[PDB]
Amino acid sequence: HSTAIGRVWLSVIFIFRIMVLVVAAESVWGDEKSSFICNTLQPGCNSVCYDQFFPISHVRLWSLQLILVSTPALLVAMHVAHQQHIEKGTLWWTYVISVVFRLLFEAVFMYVFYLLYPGYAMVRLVKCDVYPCPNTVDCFVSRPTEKTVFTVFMLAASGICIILNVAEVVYLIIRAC
Amino acid sequence: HSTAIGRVWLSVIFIFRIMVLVVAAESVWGDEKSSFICNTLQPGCNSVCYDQFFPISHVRLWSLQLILVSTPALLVAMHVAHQQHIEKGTLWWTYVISVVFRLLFEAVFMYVFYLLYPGYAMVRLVKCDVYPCPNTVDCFVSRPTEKTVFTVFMLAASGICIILNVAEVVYLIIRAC
Amino acid sequence: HSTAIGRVWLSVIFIFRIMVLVVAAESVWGDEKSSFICNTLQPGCNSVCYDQFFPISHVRLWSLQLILVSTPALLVAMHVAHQQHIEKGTLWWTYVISVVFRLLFEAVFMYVFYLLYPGYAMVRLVKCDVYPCPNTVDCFVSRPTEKTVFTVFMLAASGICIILNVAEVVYLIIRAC
Amino acid sequence: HSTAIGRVWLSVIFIFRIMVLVVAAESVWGDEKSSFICNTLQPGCNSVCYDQFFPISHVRLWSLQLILVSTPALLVAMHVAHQQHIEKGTLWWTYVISVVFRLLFEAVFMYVFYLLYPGYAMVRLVKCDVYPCPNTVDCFVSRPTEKTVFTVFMLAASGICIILNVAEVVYLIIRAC
Amino acid sequence: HSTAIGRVWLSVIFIFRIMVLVVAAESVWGDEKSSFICNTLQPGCNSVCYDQFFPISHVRLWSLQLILVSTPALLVAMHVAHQQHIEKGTLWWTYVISVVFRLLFEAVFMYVFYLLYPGYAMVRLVKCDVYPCPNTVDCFVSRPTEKTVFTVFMLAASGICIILNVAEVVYLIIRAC
Amino acid sequence: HSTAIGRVWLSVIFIFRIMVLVVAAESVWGDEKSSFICNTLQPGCNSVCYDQFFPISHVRLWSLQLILVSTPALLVAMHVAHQQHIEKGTLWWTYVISVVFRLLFEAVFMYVFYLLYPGYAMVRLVKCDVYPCPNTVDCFVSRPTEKTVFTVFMLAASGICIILNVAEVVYLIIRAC
Repeated sequence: HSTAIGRVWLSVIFIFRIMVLVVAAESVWGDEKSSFICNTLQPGCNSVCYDQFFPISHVRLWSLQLILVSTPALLVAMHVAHQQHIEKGTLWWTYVISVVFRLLFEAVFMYVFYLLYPGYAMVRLVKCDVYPCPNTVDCFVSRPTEKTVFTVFMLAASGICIILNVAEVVYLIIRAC
Repeated sequence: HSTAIGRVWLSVIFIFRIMVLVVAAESVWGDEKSSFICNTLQPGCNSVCYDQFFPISHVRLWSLQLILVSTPALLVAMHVAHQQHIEKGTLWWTYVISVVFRLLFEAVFMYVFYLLYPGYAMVRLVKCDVYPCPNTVDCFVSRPTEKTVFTVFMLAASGICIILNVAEVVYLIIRAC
Repeated sequence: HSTAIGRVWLSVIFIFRIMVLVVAAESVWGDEKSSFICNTLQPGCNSVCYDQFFPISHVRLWSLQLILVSTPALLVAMHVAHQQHIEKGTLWWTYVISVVFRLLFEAVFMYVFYLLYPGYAMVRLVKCDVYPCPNTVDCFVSRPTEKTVFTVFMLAASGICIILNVAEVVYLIIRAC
Repeated sequence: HSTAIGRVWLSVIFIFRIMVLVVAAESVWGDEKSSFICNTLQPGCNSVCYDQFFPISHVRLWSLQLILVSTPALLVAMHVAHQQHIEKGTLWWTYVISVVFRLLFEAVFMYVFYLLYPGYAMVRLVKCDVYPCPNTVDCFVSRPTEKTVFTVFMLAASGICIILNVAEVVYLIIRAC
Repeated sequence: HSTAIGRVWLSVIFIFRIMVLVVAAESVWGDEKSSFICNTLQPGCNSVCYDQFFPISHVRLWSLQLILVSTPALLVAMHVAHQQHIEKGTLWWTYVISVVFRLLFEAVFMYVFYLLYPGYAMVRLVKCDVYPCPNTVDCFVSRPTEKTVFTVFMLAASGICIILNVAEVVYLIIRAC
Repeated sequence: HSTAIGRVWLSVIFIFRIMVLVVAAESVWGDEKSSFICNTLQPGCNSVCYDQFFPISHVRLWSLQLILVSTPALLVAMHVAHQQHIEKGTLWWTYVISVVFRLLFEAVFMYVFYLLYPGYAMVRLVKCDVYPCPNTVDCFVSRPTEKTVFTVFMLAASGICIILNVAEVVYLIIRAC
């Protein structure tokens, strides 16, 4: 019932994103806070500086994005199961709405990533002047390069997903006409 | 036998809550106590201050809420299985009672969350004057911003669940009349 | 073959107890010993004080109670399978004996909990004077409030199980007469 | 083909032992070495004293005992599967030999437990004079009381298994005559 | 439909690589950063030196390589499932393209491994002069020999995979002619 | 198609080895490096001494041995599946070659174990004079006795496997004649 190009490629990219996120969360981001250390004797400086520079981790943002993108499909599948229960083209329009919602969810999460972390690259040293840290202190980020590489992978996959969703919408519209 | 709107949407929101809780418990709240540090030399100040400011963690409250909400459905399913065994509209009234009980459980857990943690936001610094901490000491909370974001997500999902349960009850009453 | 009220409610409460124990063991009681600290310079004081005040953890007692309660049912199921193998009301009396044994196991574990930990509430500070700790030292318990809440939940569930088992026995006796 | 009393009771006790061992290994014995501390400034004293007083942990001995007891049954099942393949009372004698081997394995492991750890109870303080510890030093054992309780449980279960195996052998001999 | 030699040998080598990577990631590379220590009093020297000498771990590179190699096959299987859905030699050419893409992915990952880590062997001591480390400091790598052995295993397996893919392409071309 | 004695006994011993390795890896060898401490103030001495005395852990060697022994059987099973696909005594000779390869893999791993760790027993104290450790320092090995016991178990099982493989080859040759 769905288009040929859409489902297969979207599922493959989604599985790739899930695998990459699993690897990165299991390994790369495990000690992002425990090994985060600042050059100071001020108690509590490490925690406040980490909170200031990492309001929410990249892994958590990616997990939330994947969940939000998935629940359209779960809702559509539940509605299809309910239709089957009733049995014992509004479905097409519902599928279009779900695809559109997935596209907006991806775009919103990309914009949030841009707002929170301008730039894909992660730096080794950050300057933190948040209370109670006196003046400005230097803090050091765990595995900036590996995190940058995984961030690039996730952003490229998300952009590919966005383009694929747009192409799927265009193809479905052409099918309608 | 049940209403069209209710089961699908409630199940989707419940699965979303489960996924969010799994992510947050696995990652965000893991080091809520180990990295909780106060600015003092008093032994035992950290533990008593953490206990005073976090009588029970947000993750544990959400887990208890999900279990309490779930066991109505488990009890109804067990009763249905027992009815099937007997085979080898009291069921409708039992379903209404279970939905009502789920609604009250959600409302009670929301009220408990309001009582224990007034306000969704978590602060970086807390003032603790609990024995044996001398005078008032400053203590620093791990990942206040990420915890605030996840708390907002869970509260919004719980409110949506409450509204959906109320709408389901109203729809079932309209069906009765 | 069994009573209507008994099996469903007992299974629901048992599953609730299992879920609560899983959550508490995974989260609440993980650092009960590592974060247990006393105010002293005496080596080995922490370990002996923890052993004196926690001969066996609440989680371990609950796990042992659940296993002991379960093995009646496992033995009855194995005997039923053996009867099926023989095929290729002594069963009723065996079921009554198993229910009675479960009731006594619950009562004995409740009495043991009363003996070891008089009172549901857990205190923040304990006074320990066990060798080699000099005079009396103060030791601080991790998460007393959350542990108290979970203890209350488990005790209420166990009491409900005891009452349900007694009611099941009475109903079965009435069926006999 | 087997006796009525034997298989069911032996399987129930074996499952009980497995559950108890799982709980104890997951929880009780996790920090047996990390929290093992001696009252000395000598480097390496903790490790040598722990090795001297715990050549092999109770959990590891129980795991080895369970594996050794199990592999008779696994070998018998594999031989039965091979007989089925051949199809596409030597079996009785093989079953007797397997039961006898299980009985000797249980007895040997009980004797090893007696040799290594005379007495079920675990003490809080041990006196260690192993090189390079100077003179005699005091070392403190983690959770002696809980370990003693679990040791008592495992020893009682093992003794019940031994008695059950002996009774099964006697019953099978009576069947032969 | 596929060649005799290719699928079986490629699957066996892929499973071998997966098993080796699982073992190494679980055990060898767990403490690559936590036990990475430099001989200095400069705060943050350890983290920057580890980032400089390990931009991305060997385990993460191998995981990414395996995922990238796998997704060709997953995409081909999804396309085959879509063809089956349509049912309710373009496939040959698609299989050739997927095999070619796997070969290039293996070659690119081998070249990346050569660029990042010239030489299979890992050294015990590295010289790090990255800010803020003053002058040049010595840092010590955890388990260089075991990591070297596992690196040799993975590189040999990857080379065997490359040769097997080339042979499969040649055999398929010969089949075409 | 295979011999009666071979498959059953080899599978039983292989499963026993897998279980023992799982237990030992989960428990005994977990802190082989973290608790490895030398008597010195030299930074990096612990890591270089551990690398010098443990180039690769016993658990990792056993895991590699089991994987290498297994992949013959996996390759043979894959070839059998391919033969089944073709359907939709070269197999005997392939089975002999696989058994021979397993025997050589076991022998080679035994020889490697002899080379790396002469003697089954593990000592408490080792003398390390590897740079940058000044002169000779004493280092202490975690759980030498338990590791020795598990090493003896694994070596005995491996020797039994070697003898069983040789006997299987002899029996198959006798079958050929």
